[PDB]
Amino acid sequence: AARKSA
Amino acid sequence: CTVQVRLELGHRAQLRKKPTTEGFTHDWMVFVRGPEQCDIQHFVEKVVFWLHDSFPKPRRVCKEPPYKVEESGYAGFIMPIEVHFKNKEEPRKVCFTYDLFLNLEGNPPVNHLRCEKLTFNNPTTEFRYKLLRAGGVMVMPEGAHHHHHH
Repeated sequence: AARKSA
Repeated sequence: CTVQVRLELGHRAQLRKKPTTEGFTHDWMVFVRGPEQCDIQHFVEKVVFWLHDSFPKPRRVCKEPPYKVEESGYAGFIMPIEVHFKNKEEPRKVCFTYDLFLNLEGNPPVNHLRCEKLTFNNPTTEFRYKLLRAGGVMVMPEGAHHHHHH
């Protein structure tokens, strides 16, 4: 899956 | 003097059949709790869940159980989690980094759990009282004496 980062 | 106590970190995730109006594909819930029959409210003052920048008001605080956040989204992320103690000395808190991951289509919903053990060296009598009320154990060295002659 896609992720989010800071 | 040493006090050892344990915490649980976990989250659940579920793939929606039809996404939300914002395009979110998953509903998820992240929590902090104690082991079976351990109310961490005795020694935990609050838990701060640091959601991703894309959520409104991403600094989510729980001052009393359940210590959890329920949200919807489209992607997983690393979530810093702060557990604050009912403690007037250091350590005032403990920081974890939690991987809030989501499941792929075809895999069952997520039900992930983590167990963390905290160790405190010589906590104040008031704080150690709270830990021992939530499943902790206190360990104190003593003078040893040998059982045999030499």
